[PDB]
Amino acid sequence: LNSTAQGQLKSIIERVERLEVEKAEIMEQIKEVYAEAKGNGFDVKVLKKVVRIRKQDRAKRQEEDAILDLYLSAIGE
Amino acid sequence: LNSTAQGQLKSIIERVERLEVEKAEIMEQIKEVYAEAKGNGFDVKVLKKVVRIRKQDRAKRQEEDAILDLYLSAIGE
Amino acid sequence: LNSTAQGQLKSIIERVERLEVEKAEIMEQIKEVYAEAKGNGFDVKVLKKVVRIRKQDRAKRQEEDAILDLYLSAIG
Amino acid sequence: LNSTAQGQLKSIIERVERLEVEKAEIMEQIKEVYAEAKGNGFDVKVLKKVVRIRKQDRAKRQEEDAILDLYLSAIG
Repeated sequence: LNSTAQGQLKSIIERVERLEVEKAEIMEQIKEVYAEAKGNGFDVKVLKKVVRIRKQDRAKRQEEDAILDLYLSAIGE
Repeated sequence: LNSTAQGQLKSIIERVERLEVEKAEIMEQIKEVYAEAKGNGFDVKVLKKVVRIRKQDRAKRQEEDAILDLYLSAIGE
Repeated sequence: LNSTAQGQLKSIIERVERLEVEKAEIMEQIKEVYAEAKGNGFDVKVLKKVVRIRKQDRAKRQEEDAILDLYLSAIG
Repeated sequence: LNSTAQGQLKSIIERVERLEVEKAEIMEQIKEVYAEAKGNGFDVKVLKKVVRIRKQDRAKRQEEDAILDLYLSAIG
């Protein structure tokens, strides 16, 4: 490669690595939060469920819940 | 639940949501970096490959490369 | 390597590849099944949800649903 | 729903569940195969690497390896 692409390559790699570090840090902090959360007697799986359903559209969520209920009753299961 | 667990639940949820936001932001920034990187004529897949192999132990990496080469030659493929 | 390990390696690789092919077939067929499911006006995502929750223990399922609802009501 | 869609739903669910079971069998067998592979002193990860790279086009594989090496040499 040329000197330009060499320096650009080093730059890109370094910036990406830094961002990955910050990202990893955030992830670890989240894990810490869930750890103390479990440290207060909360169900982490259910908490993650709440987080997952609070990102979804409420209308489509309640829709999928209604359809779900419908399907479960439709088969007797 | 009791008022304590209610407030703690709200707190946990809010903090986790914030951390998720920061995390998402970091991810988006990474995507931006790879976008301008591709904007300079670089192979993003290969870049990700470099990032992935720069996290691994060099000794075990070169090991797996030697073993790989060995296996490929062993079968004529 | 020695010739023995070479032939054995070829064997292993072939075995794994064949199993991977069969796995691919299964996945493709499943894809076709869900396509047939939506072709009759069914929600594929919800169907997958039904399948995934039928793998879980029912008592723990209705339990986790109860805890979920409890928390959601706790925060509105 | 109507009785027809109820029976059809039962059918679909059963079909999907059976396919999932067969898929599980395939995965379990693969697990057994790699266990047999390491039982003869082979690197399972590297074997999986061989399998995964044999799915890719060889020209593009050796090409991506060349670009990789080029970049790594470019940065040492």
